[PDB]
Amino acid sequence: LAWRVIWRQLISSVGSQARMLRRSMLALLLAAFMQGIAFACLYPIIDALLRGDAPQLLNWAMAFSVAAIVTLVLRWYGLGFEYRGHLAQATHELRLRLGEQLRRVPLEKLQRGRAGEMNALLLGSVDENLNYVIAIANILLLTIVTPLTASLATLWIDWRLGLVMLLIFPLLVPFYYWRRPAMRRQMQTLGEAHQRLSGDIVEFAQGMMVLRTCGSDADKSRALLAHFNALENLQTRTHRQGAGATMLIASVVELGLQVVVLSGIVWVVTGTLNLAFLIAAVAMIMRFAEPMAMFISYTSVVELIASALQRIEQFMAIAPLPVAEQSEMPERYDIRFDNVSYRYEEGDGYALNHVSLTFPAASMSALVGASGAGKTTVTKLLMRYADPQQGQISIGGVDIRRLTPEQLNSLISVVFQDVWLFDDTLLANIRIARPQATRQEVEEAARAAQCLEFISRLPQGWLTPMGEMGGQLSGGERQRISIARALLKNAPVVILDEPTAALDIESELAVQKAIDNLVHNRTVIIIAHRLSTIAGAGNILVMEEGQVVEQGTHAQLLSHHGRYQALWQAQMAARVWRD
Amino acid sequence: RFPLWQVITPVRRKVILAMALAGLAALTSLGALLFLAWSLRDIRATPDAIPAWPLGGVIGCVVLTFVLRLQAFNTSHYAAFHLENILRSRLARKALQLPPGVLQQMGSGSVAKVMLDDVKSLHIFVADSTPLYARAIIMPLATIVILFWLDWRLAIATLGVLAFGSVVLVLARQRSENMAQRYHKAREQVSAAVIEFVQAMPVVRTFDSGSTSFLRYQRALEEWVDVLKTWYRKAGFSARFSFSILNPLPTLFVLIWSGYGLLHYGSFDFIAWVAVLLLGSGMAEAVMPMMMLNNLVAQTRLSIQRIYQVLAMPELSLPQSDQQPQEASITFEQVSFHYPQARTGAALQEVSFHVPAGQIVALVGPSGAGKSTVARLLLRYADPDKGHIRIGGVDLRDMQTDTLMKQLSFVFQDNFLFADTIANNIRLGAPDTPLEAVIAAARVAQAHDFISALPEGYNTRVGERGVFLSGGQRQRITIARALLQDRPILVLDEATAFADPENEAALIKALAAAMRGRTVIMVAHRLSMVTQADVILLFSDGQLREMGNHTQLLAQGGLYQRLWQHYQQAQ
Ligand SMILES: [Mg+2]
Ligand SMILES: [Mg+2]
Repeated sequence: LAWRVIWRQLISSVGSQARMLRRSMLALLLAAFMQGIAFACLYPIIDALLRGDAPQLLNWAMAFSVAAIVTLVLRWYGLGFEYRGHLAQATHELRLRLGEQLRRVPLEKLQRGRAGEMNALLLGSVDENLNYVIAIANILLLTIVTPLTASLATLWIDWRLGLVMLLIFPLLVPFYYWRRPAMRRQMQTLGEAHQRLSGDIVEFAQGMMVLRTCGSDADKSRALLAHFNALENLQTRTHRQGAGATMLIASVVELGLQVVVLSGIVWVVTGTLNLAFLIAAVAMIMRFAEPMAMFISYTSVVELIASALQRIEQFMAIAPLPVAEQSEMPERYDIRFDNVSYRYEEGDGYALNHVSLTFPAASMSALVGASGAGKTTVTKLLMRYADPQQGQISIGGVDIRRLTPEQLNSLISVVFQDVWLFDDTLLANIRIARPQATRQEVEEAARAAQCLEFISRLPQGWLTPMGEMGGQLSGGERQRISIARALLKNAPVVILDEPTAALDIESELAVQKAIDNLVHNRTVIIIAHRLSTIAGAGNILVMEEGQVVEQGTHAQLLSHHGRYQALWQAQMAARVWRD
Repeated sequence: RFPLWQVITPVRRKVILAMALAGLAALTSLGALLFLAWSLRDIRATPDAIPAWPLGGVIGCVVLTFVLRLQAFNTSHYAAFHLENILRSRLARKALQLPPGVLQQMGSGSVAKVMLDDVKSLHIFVADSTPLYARAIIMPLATIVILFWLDWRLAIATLGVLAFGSVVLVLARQRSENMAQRYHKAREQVSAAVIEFVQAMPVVRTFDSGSTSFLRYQRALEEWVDVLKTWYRKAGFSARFSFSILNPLPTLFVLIWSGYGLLHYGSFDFIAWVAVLLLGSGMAEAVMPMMMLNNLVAQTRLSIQRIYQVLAMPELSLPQSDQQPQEASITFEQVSFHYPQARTGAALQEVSFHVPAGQIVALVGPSGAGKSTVARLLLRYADPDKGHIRIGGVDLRDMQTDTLMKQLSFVFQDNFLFADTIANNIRLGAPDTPLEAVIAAARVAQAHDFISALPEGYNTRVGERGVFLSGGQRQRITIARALLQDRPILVLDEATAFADPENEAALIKALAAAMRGRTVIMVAHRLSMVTQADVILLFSDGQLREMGNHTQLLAQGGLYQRLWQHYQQAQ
């Protein structure tokens, strides 16, 4: 709202180039003032004409020429912010700052949004914020400052003409105040619509395989076309709403500038005003009427910049999970839960209710249970996905909240259920866990995950490009690449969540070989519905409806009839399809 | 090929109307300046009389000028909105009609860039330049004639100013050549990096600790900023010169010095000079608004070239015979397939097998064998290099897309949910489906129990990829979505993964009770599913190595014996 807040937002958004932006705007303002002065030089020049006084005609023509030269050089230098790389540098710095904020925002709240919606902010909102600042500044300074200076100098030439020329600038204020809420609402609505459309388009692209199956012409794509038509109707309605206001503003401005000339003509025929000064004023007005009529329309870009700044600051206002009473590196790696009860956002589940457990160091523990029990919740809260409302989780004797996210992510290496590969080469996909590793170490990690076989069968070798989500690889190959990625990173705690869902029996045994090798010197947490792989665990934790119902080892759990025994019987139970 | 002229074809009538009204407004503005110059001349000749008729002429011409300008701008804006809608709809339809492999390779970030940002860039051009183009082509052409009729020497001077500006602008043309490809690739890579950063945040935070934010995102940002700096430097001179040569000050400077020279030569006419000064805004100041948006118009031109490059991609050879299947039986005849990426060997070498209707065919083999490959080829993901895939005797190539997809209900290996509602996700492709059918389909699977447990029930919201829902729960939702269709062949790609054995057994028994005569294609690594099936097909290294029942393949003593023995020893 307040222009001071808008100014400080713009300065913050520009960042290190704030002084360059201020200097460029000062140059543009000086150029507008000097252009107004140059127009003011017409009054003696036209008075020099009609009389033939060549000496002072040249004397004032030199002044006009130097004024025009200063105006041209000032505008050329002030517009360099767009073309000398300062705008690009500011955009790059803003993108870097926004990207870092993505790295620090709580992951739970971030997952409540959409990737396409965030794409419209880090990419589109930035260009709406910065790409038109210099141009809009140049247009508004030309629109207002130059005619203002011309009228102020007319006041020196003729106080009656100057006063009536100046009387239009107060007239623009009520129209601007009347039209500002409409422009603000229109810009906000268009921004929200564009963000929603970006999210919908990204989701539509990411699910073309599912969409093609349903068929029936277009059903979800029918919703996409409905969104397109709704955007068209929104834009058309907004334009129609402001068309009458724009017509009224243009009429009022251009006819208030058409009564200045009439008053000057009346004064001239009355004999109290010089005809040459009248011609100079008329030339100024005719060269000023068109830009001044649509000054309010020009303020729409300022409203757009303000809306982009507001969206960017709202995104940047998200606070990270507090790091209270910062501590040092834990020396043991025995994860302990203590009365942990976690509730998901917008979820009444109260999952992981009053859960207390222990993950001994230099051992391997397993989590079993039904789908939705809360094992992935345990894995996520161990990575500080969200703060527990009750209970404490400690890597060693140190609570997670006493650590910064960097340290915790350094102590944790995870194979995720949702296997995610990066859109680059396989070598870099494995190496991102620990880039400062020897190629022999990378090959050893690949061998441990039993993935060198199909890497050898890759014509591009390790340089084979991986598509979005690692599409070019199979599910098992991608999952083994993720396993190798986690293996390459040397972390005290290794959390694997269903490591072998998409692996065959031989590949799964080969992977379990390295998993068992990991046990001796690393804390290992393993999630598995294939109970055969995790039968050898030192401890097995049974989860049901967010509670750890039963504890024990493979022999101990199978000795007493419980949920683990029932799960093993179901796994061993034959499956009948009846033809 | 004039891309700017090409894009306005769907809204050509309205664009031409805007051009015509802008030209009419320009001519009316010239008339206003002529009437006002006549008023000044009358005042000069008679310093005691009001030029009432010329003043009425100038005020009326001013009124018509701004009315026509505003109406033309409104027409241009409506045409721009209509063109944006048409282009976005055409892009969405092309994306639907594009082959799945081509669209997957091009990327979701590229789709977001072309569909949203490139179409958005059309607004600047269509709604804010075509009236300005019309003004810049109308005012100078009439103004030069008017000034030659008025005073040919000042006309020559101002025409020389305009010619100097135009010649300098034409000489300095970057042409946007040999760098459009890099500009695009940088733009879509930045978009894809942002999307990848957002959707893979747990992996980024866990592993990518080397760089603040995300490393690939940083690399893309640096490439984009290099491209932007190069583009801005290459276009700086033309833009800044057009901003200083089309300013009123150069024209006024030349006119004033020419008038002084004429006074020195004893041939200066005051009224003609005044009328030239009033009318001189039409030659060089008319092109000024267009050059204020020339750079954004160049960006729009690049985006237009990208859009029309996207629309120029080949489709998946749709036929016109429209033959129908009548058997619901699958046949692979010596099919060989290579993915667009030039992988060594082949995904499939000589695959050939017949699955008659009603058969519970189970697909087994090690990872990378090509089970998902044959499933995708059945789904018309691409076309086989050799052989033929047929459903009910008729080839897939000899089918309409609707005809082929009315045959197969497919459960993908990757479980994707379109956010939205669980009930909406299950009823995808048919919003009119009653909730009773959705609940029945979820009861065929095991999703209904956990769905009822959720507080909003079926109307529970799920994340962009289904992140608000468990992996096993997400797969159950996808299974229910496929089952709601009731299509003749049901293909599953590891549908019982991410699930505990109790849920797996319940799903198997319920689905066996459900797909009684339906042909069921099964991809499963858990061999407990395939121990009782109508036929088992084993793939290894892209070759169909074995085919038969569990007993048959066990007695054969081949690749299936080792797999089954290892699986049984494990459990
Ligand atoms: Mg999970
Ligand atoms: Mg697969």
